[PDB]
Amino acid sequence: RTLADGDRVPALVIGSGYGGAVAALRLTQAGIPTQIVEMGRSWDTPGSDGKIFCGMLNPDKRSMWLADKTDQPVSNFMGFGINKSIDRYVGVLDSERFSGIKVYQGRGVGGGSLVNGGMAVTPKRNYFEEILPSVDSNEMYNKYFPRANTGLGVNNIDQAWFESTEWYKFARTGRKTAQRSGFTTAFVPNVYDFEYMKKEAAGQVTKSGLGGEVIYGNNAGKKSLDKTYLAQAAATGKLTITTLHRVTKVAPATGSGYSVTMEQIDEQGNVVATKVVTADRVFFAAGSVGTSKLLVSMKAQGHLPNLSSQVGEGWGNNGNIMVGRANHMWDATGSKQATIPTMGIDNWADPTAPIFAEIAPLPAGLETYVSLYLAITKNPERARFQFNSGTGKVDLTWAQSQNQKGIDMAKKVFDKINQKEGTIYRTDLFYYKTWGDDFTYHPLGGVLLNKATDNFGRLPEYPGLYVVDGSLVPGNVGVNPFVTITALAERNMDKIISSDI
Ligand SMILES: Cc1cc2nc3c(=O)[nH]c(=O)nc-3n(C[C@H](O)[C@H](O)[C@H](O)COP(=O)(O)OP(=O)(O)OC[C@H]3O[C@@H](n4cnc5c(N)ncnc54)[C@H](O)[C@@H]3O)c2cc1C
Ligand SMILES: C[C@]12CC[C@H](O)CC1=CC[C@@H]1[C@@H]2CC[C@]2(C)C(=O)CC[C@@H]12
Repeated sequence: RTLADGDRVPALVIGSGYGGAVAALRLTQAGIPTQIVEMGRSWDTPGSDGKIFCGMLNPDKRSMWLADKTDQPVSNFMGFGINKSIDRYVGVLDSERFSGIKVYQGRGVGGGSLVNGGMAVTPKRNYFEEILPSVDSNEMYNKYFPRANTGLGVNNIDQAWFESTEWYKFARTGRKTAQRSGFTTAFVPNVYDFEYMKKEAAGQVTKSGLGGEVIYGNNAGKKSLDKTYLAQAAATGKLTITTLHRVTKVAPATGSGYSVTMEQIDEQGNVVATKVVTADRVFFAAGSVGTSKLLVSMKAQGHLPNLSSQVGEGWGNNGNIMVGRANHMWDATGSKQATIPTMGIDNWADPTAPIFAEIAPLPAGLETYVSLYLAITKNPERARFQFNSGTGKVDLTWAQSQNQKGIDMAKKVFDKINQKEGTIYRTDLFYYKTWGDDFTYHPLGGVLLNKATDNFGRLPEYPGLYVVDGSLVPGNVGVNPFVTITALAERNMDKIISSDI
């Protein structure tokens, strides 16, 4: 059963996304009874319509975390994406507003794996060696990265099927125009079962990726963490998952261990109870934003006053920038679009315009002629979290203007394709904005490896406290982050379990 006030637990993992799922798997396999505390719900119970998740075409209360309206980056575009009113509910996608950026995050058992596009990319070794020089890259490349990819269930699309299917016409068009401008394109591996997708196209199985589902969950096909790491962790019989509990405070307990305060909420987000449990070891896996907010609050409120001054520093947005281009009539993108991106434009090696851009679907169900892109740029800008005395809240200092360096990098590539194709940008996808620069899907940093923590995620001032999630990464990895977070967690857990436990 779930955690009760007064309980004493060997290992408590806060959060159940990538870092938390790796921690839980490795701890329980080591034979350590482990409690995961997750603020969202378990997504294994059908809603009204008999399905677990809602699709993007007709979202309902299941879409958003405690909100009165849906929120998608593309709004009111040709019948698609219009924000509708919903009941407040513990829905799957949180659009967390800070002053200069909104951070999209998954909420529920599996964290971001529930809502993400499944793109599983291993960073370039050269860049990896440069941004994380304290990490033994041989171990990462010979062992931890492969371990992560295999554990996550990464697979590749059948390229012959890709070429023929109407569902990926948008990607073929995006590839064609990138290549005509001299840019390199690459297939991108994914945790979505591509064999299942072929059956979807054949009309043989329930459509998910071919049925307008992704950011509010996938009823089928996508290997979210509850199907991989967490299923394996639960299989040991040593895992307990406590859902609908938000951790609010961590402080040294008397005698040993740490007191963990949590708010139990009902499905409407009302706090129904407050509990305190004592844990010998605590693994922060609440995500780049969640972990940073917790540690910054704990330090500023005098609960963990000895934390490093580096706590809260070095947050980045993985240089996320979105943009859409108009194609001419002969470069249709298709009325049937898979929701799972499979193709990227890799220009990272170009020091003048270092970007990796995925060709994203805009599944509106009609021909829009739009090529949509999500670009990861090598934006050097960073921000920090800081506790605000007046409000009792943690603020993020990121300013929207800090995205300008990323836009300039992206522009260099997209302007070149626009010149070759004689096309213009769309300005109606995001308030007459061309560049989608006020949100990120990829928050990274805040509690940097070997800066705020030791070289393995330990908080040295408080033995037994560990950080295992995206807050460790220095703001940008040059590709979709989850494979990196998983592999880094794999590395750290290996050392912690072998050294500390
Ligand atoms: C819409 C979307 C699309 C994306 N697409 C891709 C993609 O295709 N490929 C890729 O590599 N990455 C992608 N990402 C990013 C990827 O999902 C994240 O990098 C990744 O999930 C971060 O892992 P994490 O373990 O750090 O934290 P998360 O996965 O964010 O998990 C944090 C967990 O902790 C829980 N939590 C938070 N605070 C508390 C608290 N105080 N108490 C209890 N529980 C708490 C949260 O509810 C959540 O379940 C995308 C993200 C989104 C949101
Ligand atoms: C690119 C991304 C977000 C990144 C994911 O990995 C894949 C993905 C699929 C559908 C896209 C979404 C961005 C926002 C979009 C464009 C919408 O608003 C509806 C469809 C959505």
